[PDB]
Amino acid sequence: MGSSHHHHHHSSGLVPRGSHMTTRYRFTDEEEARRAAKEWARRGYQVHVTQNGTYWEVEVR
Repeated sequence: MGSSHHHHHHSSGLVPRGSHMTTRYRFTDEEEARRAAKEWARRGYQVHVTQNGTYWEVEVR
């Protein structure tokens, strides 16, 4: 026999966060690569369409 008649409590309060740069957009279709380049251009970002191979990428700077 034994009564825990004074239990204790605390109060934890924090905010976590997740973030990362380097947003690599790559397209297989030429028109989707040109649309992305034009969409980011309208957004005011400096872009470069890199035809690396069979897939045409869009550098977002």
